[PDB]
Amino acid sequence: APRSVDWREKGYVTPVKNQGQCGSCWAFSATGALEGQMFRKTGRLISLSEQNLVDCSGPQGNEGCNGGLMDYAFQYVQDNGGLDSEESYPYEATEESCKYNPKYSVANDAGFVDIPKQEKALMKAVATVGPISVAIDAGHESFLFYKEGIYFEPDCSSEDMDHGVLVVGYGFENNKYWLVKNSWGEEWGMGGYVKMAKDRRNHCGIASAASYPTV
Ligand SMILES: *C(=N)C1(NC(=O)[C@@H]2C[C@@H](S(=O)(=O)c3ccccc3Cl)CN2C(=O)C2(c3ccc(Cl)cc3)CC2)CC1
Repeated sequence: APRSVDWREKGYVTPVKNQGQCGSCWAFSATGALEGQMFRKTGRLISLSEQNLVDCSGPQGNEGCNGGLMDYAFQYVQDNGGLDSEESYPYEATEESCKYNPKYSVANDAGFVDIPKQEKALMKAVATVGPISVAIDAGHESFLFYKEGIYFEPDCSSEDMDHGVLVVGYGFENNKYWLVKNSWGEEWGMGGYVKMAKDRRNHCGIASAASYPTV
């Protein structure tokens, strides 16, 4: 694989979004991966609706603003036959009744792929597929306060994760990093991005539950 990748320079990635006061990280991670795969398939980047996922993917196992899984969101898109654009179905930061309208569906998938639990496997996926949804342990104030540089937290878990984000690339100086898009707005971190420690024993569990949709 290449020494470095940045899918933003290829047109795969929308600007940084803000989930606000709603536990919807999973939905932003999912739309980020689906934005990237839709662009791979069609050559058109269209911002996708997280609210659609929050309101409507309960049947697949998601819990709205209380949390959920990117894989459940990918399954919903399959089961549902589509997903509405961000423009058609704007973000409210609160759970509401489902208002999906197929007329405004701009994305679809035929399931998802769970990458095996190796950073080598995740690197190959990022290099070949596009942006990848990942689970990480973000339950440390060092993550909340992150501003710049390569993020390394001594107390991070490789096994227990609590935040879904999106890997959009990786790069180098040891001190290799994953280039991660977060959903906390552009004021957090490096314009809303964070560089996470790469090839340091699966730091923060970033290769523990990586996935993307089948498109
Ligand atoms: C987002 N604002 C919050 N975090 C979550 O919803 C996270 C997202 C995923 S995860 O990426 O942590 C993960 C963890 C383990 C295995 C796979 C994945 Cl994708 C799940 N989140 C959770 O907080 C948990 C969860 C799991 C399943 C459901 Cl339906 C709800 C919640 C607790 C694991 C809300 C802060």
